[PDB]
Amino acid sequence: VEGRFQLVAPYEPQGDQPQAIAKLVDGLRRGVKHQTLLGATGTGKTFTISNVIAQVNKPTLVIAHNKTLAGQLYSELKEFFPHNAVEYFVCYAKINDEIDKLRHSATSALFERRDVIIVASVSSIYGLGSPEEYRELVVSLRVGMEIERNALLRRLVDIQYDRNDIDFRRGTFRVRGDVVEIFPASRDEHSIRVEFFGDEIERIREVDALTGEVLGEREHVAIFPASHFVTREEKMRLAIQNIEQELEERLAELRAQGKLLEAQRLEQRTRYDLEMMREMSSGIENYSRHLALRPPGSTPYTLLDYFPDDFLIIVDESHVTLPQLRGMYNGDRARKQVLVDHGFRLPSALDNRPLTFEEFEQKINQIIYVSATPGPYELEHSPGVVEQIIRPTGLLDPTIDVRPTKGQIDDLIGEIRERVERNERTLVTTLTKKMAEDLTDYLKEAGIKVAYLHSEIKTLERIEIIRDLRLGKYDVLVGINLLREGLDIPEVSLVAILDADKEGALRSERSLIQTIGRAARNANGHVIMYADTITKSMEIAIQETKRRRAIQEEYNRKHGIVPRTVKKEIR
DNA sequence: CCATCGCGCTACC
DNA sequence: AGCGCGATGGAGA
Ligand SMILES: [Cl-]
Ligand SMILES: [Cl-]
Repeated sequence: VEGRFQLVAPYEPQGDQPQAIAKLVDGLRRGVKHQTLLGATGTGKTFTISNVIAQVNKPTLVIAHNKTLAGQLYSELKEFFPHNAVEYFVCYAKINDEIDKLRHSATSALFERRDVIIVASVSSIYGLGSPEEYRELVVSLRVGMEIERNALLRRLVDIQYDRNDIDFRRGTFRVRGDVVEIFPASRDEHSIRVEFFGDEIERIREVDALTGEVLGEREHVAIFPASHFVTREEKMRLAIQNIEQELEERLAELRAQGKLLEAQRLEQRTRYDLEMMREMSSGIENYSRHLALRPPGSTPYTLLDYFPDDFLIIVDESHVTLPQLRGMYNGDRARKQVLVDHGFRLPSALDNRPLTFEEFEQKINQIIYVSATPGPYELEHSPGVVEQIIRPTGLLDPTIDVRPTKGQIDDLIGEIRERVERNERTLVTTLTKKMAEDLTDYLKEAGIKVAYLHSEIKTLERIEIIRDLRLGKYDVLVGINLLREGLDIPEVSLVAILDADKEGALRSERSLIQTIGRAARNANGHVIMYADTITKSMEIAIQETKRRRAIQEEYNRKHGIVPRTVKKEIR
């Protein structure tokens, strides 16, 4: 590889992926800042993007709008680039430990090699100190280097590695006479064995700690700090002093106001935190601004800042991701402020925050937004769109009937019964938790095996219910707004949309396309809208569905593609 | 106004 | 593992 991406896949680009790839790549090479990939559900957008990443060879940040999508994209990208550094940067016993490790693998990789793709959630790009410091404080070790064992040990301690001769673990180092064995914070199962002859480095080896294999000799190795908030001792002392002076003034302020409970609470928690500013703390991010000695109101350091300046950003499901990004500042600021009011945190804790949307914009080099339904921001900043409509599988956008509200529930049930005999599944979407609840009984009353999906349901149980649906424990799934982007269930032939004309965010153009899209994974995919009116949003959804289907049907007969329902392994 | 998300605190265990 | 709190998309009083 040598710092270049190698896209590995069992197939090549198909349908209209080639032109999509070509346009985006061209756009990047001409210095176009914002671009948008208008890719229909099931056109392999991640593969399209991977080809794009592979050709331009920039360090890439992939931003998902939740952990589930981040996880999937991470595992997909790992398969696509098995010889490159695909990393995973999400927020927070051993599950916590694994996340800390993966975060460290991600940041250190940005300073080890160019061929790096990091998948992060939009909420998880924080919790970091200066990248300049992170790099500057590396312990760089070379063979031949004049250095004492005890001095190397001291330098490792200063960057937060613990001596631990008994345990064999991440973020520690072992000592046996002349051999020091370092486990980087970024590795669970790999260590660096450093061998001294007198006060000189005779040999450096990479070791597989699980298998015990010695993997090779190194002339040079780089050990990165075991925390992202490490600073030099002088800077650290001054941080401590600033924190102490701030605490004094706020404690006096709170007491002057007769908020003695709050003052007590603040003093107690802060002192406790300061206790471990000698010993090792948790929640240290709250002091980030003082630790960096930076001005009040300063933009925080983020994952974006660890990337080089010529990096690439991919925003997955951009229409949801960007508004989530936009609203985080005000949301976080308001929660933190009440914590400051009740004396849980110092006022400087407000500087431990997400970026404003404007700050995010300042940090962009080049960006590609990815959505089947791009938001207005994406369209306004991108010069038109790179459209991608033809599926390598041949599958077509579904057919749509509009049917009236009268006896709709009886109509739906009969329609569903036909699917069960065809061994096919159905998805239904109502407006409210109430109606969904009623409807799910109606169906249980009529003997239909059905499950109900709503916000109260939890990740692990959601997963279970999707799985059971695919397995055939259920034939129908009912929900409100969770039968949407991300949902990939090829056994679904029917998507029912109740109150399809009852306008709002739930029945917007954008939402209709997304919900319709759940029918685009089956060769017999069909959508029924239960409405007495054809609304404008409805009008546009149906027309766009029709337009795509027509183009795809022509394409399919020009090239002799047979729409095949993608068999997808059940996990 | 509704469904849904994610975040720290507290009342739990 | 559960509270209250403010986000969000888009029409509504
Ligand atoms: Cl010793
Ligand atoms: Cl534009």
